[PDB]
Amino acid sequence: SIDETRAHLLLKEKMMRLGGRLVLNTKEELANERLMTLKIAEMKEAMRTLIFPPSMHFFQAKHLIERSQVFNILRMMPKGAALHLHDIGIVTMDWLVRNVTYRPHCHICFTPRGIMQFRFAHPTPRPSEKCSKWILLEDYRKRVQNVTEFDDSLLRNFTLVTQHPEVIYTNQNVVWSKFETIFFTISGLIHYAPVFRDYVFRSMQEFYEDNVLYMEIRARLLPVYELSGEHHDEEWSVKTYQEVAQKFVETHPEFIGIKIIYSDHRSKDVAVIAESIRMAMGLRIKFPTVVAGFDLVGHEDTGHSLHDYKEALMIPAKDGVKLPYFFHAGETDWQGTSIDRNILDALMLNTTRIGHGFALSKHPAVRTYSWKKDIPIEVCPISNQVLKLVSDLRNHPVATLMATGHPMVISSDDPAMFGAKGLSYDFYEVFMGIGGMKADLRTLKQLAMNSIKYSTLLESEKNTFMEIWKKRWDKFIADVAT
Amino acid sequence: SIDETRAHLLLKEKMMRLGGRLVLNTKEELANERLMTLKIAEMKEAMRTLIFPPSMHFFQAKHLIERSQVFNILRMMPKGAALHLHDIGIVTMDWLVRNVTYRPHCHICFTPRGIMQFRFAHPTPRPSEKCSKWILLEDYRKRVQNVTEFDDSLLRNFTLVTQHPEVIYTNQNVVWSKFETIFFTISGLIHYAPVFRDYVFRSMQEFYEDNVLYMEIRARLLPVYELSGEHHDEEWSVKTYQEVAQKFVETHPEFIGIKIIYSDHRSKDVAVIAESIRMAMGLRIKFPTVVAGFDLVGHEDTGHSLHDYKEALMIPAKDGVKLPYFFHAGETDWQGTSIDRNILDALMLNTTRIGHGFALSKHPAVRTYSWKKDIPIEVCPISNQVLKLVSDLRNHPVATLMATGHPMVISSDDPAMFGAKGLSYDFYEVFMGIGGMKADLRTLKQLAMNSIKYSTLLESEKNTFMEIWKKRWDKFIADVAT
Ligand SMILES: *[C@@H]1O[C@H](CO)[C@@H](O)[C@H](O)[C@H]1NC(C)=O
Ligand SMILES: *[C@@H]1O[C@H](CO)[C@@H](O)[C@H](O)[C@H]1NC(C)=O
Ligand SMILES: *[C@@H]1O[C@H](CO)[C@@H](O)[C@H](O)[C@H]1NC(C)=O
Ligand SMILES: *[C@@H]1O[C@H](CO)[C@@H](O)[C@H](O)[C@H]1NC(C)=O
Ligand SMILES: *[C@@H]1O[C@H](CO)[C@@H](O)[C@H](O)[C@H]1NC(C)=O
Ligand SMILES: *[C@H]1O[C@H](CO)[C@@H](O)[C@H](O)[C@H]1NC(C)=O
Ligand SMILES: [Zn+2]
Ligand SMILES: [Zn+2]
Repeated sequence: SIDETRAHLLLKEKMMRLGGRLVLNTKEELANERLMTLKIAEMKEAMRTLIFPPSMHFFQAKHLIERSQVFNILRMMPKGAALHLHDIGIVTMDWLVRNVTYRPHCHICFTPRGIMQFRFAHPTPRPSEKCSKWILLEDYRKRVQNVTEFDDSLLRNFTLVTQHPEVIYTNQNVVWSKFETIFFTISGLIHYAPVFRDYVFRSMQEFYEDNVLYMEIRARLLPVYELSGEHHDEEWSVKTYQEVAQKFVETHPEFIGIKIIYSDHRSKDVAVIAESIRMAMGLRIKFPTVVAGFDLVGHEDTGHSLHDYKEALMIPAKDGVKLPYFFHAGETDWQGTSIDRNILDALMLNTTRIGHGFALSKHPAVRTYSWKKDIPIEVCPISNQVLKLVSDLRNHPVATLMATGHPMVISSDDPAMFGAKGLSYDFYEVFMGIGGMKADLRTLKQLAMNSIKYSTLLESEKNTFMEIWKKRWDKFIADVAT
Repeated sequence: SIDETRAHLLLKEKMMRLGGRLVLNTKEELANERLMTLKIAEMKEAMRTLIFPPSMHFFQAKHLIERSQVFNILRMMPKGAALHLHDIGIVTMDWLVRNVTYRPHCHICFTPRGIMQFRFAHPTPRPSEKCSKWILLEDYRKRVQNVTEFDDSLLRNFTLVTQHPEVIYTNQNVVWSKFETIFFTISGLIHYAPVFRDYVFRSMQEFYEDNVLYMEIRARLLPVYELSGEHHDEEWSVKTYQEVAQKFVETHPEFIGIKIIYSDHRSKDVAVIAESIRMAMGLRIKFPTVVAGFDLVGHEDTGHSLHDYKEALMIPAKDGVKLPYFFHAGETDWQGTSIDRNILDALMLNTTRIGHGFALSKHPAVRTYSWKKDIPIEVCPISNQVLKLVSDLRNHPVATLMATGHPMVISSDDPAMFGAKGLSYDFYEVFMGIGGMKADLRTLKQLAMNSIKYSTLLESEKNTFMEIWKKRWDKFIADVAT
């Protein structure tokens, strides 16, 4: 009878963890048995040596994750949708260097502070205040002793990846300062119109290859420029995303496409943000099928709170309009402060999803409210480790939320800046590190289905997506089972 | 109405966090205002610079914590009782060096592998297999060219404290190896009878000075020895603890005293532990007023599970007797394994308190069960940081438990090994790091009161303890408010 009490507590936990109540068919039971055999063996070996990739910094863990048989299976898994991604962090940086900086008219410069920047131009742009002289990359490479090393030095400027990140990034402000500097550096490359088109297309190629069929992207929609010196506007960029995504779907018929969440930086004044909000409303009118809504991005600890922006964020409501929100909220180690209260405020503003919600488990009333309104968190484990929110992912606060089956989706945020690609590395971190040893095929299946459920697609489009994914899921299962 | 919802959610979180329903009188309201003002000021500054002691390693944080005005108030607070302590980690190591190692008849020696060892003896003992030459400290001392340097060498060998603990202790097995080696090395100093008596007395002096009035100690009851080489038994050490505590209470009449939880090491075979369990039952008959029960200690990740010991641990029930248990359980980063299942098994064995329960928040059925049977966890935050379970204490899993007011007590475990003293450093980590910015005077008062409630004292003794504590509390409140 105590023996029965113990059995009951274990079964209750089995049923309440994420995916616990899902029914597997006989072929799925076999796939589960095989995947769990490999997962348990990897875990046993990690317990012996303490070489456990989720407990190490991703920069040093990556090469080990790539050798994991569990990682190999996760790679093959149709993961559904990537719902939390930013515009310029979703394409492997190698291609920016090896392909893009080798294109005609590419110039490089270094600021007074010494920050690398790029510009496509003809003729050579004239010295400005941010650039003493621009140098044609073709000319520069004629003058360097070892081109291979020069190119690699460019690649090092384009990602946070480093040996000894504990020495290099001593605190969260330093890592954010480096992060932001990267966006500044690569921006002149990506926002040149022919590169912009090629970039958007390649990001779809990379996710498709990783068995991801739908992307929603937080996009700043900064001006895209031509050689002629002309700059385009926000509407042009949204049209271009739609056009490139339509082109990709033509040759990739199971790919669903992309939607855009227009975003602006949370360092900005409330009047400026009010203008972004009006722009968001207008963009929703012009492209109801492409623009999902609005979000505020940037370093959450040091920028403005959602409360600070109350008057701007209430505009759509004061005008009788629904503007969907996807707020980044609670991406912080602090508790009981104005920063983690952003989660409550995002919910009061009827957010559709919460970006990160890392602080959520410390707020049990907010957690309940979120659970009751079925508003998921978007969890990006690698991002949280790299930007120093938690050191060992076995301590990630989402573990507690996985154990009670809270609504969530997994995504990768800015994988290219961390040396990741698509969604698979992030799925490995959740499946192996955050969900513990008893996370199983039902966990994975639930996370994949959730990413379809919590997308902003029409219900009729979700049904179609679900049908496409179920067939991909069946082929995956067959492969793993045999 | 949306404004009202927001207010309700915050009020609910206010009422359900630990201590949230406690009613403060007007003098306590004033004390809380002053304490929270200083706490908010310290946190605001930490947020500006990111120099935040709970987020840093305690070895590097301590000098800043000692400068904190909040720490100064906590040192003054009557904290009630220390309920999770080990026998040889509770006296500042400085005294073991400056005082004990200068006592007549103290020898030092080195094992074949080079591990330092001590023995008090007269005359000098013969060379043995574990020691090839015992050398008197007085002899050894003049031979060195700087005796102040040799002394400091000893002090550095008696604690884990170091610069660059990330470099020195690269994993949990390494820190545990050094940890246990310290216990081996100091053991010969402390188990000589006159020192053993003096050690126990000084441990009470240190906690008393820190405004702690009662202690329960996990004690291995290792043989205590005389100059002649004679060894005493378990019964003798229990009688000695009772006698020394009685002596202390005689001149410190507000001090409640001590009790002993007999413990044995979890690396041992099940039959050997069955012998310890019979010993525990016998000690309980002989000393029902002094011996509270039994616990299993040692590195939990690498030793036997409670399940493995089921046969031994059921002996009292099979013999018709209640042996109270106080199990260390779930002191681990792993999840879904046999290690974190120790919490469930502790509870199935009717444990009175859980040591650590670090993994508890990841087990919601187990968490509910322990809440329903009112079984508390004993939280030792500095221990968990130093032994590498979590790097930033803002991420400590007990934060989630504090937010729902889960039953718990704070203790210090082995403060001497970490460079701590008494209970105040652990109370600072809980109040500033784990409980967040909103933890307040009610948080502190509840935890102090909890440590009386969850002690093993008779209800009539808890009543008397509460009366003594309340007088010290009122004086503390008057000081802080003025
Ligand atoms: C970035 O590139 C510059 C130019 O070659 C080089 O000086 C520097 O080492 C690179 N930065 C990093 C962090 O590798
Ligand atoms: C660069 O990439 C584009 C497609 O984005 C394509 O024109 C070409 O294959 C690449 N160039 C080279 C030299 O590989
Ligand atoms: C959220 O929904 C409520 C109920 O319809 C409404 O009163 C409020 O205006 C909405 N808020 C926003 C910011 O859209
Ligand atoms: C104490 O000295 C030993 C043996 O020389 C050394 O290896 C060990 O790391 C030291 N332990 C400490 C400083 O805790
Ligand atoms: C715990 O209590 C139950 C029910 O009274 C009893 O059956 C069991 O033997 C007890 N276990 C121990 C270890 O005392
Ligand atoms: C240290 O040892 C005891 C305390 O246990 C004390 O009575 C004695 O005075 C001290 N010895 C010295 C040399 O200060
Ligand atoms: Zn993001
Ligand atoms: Zn302990």
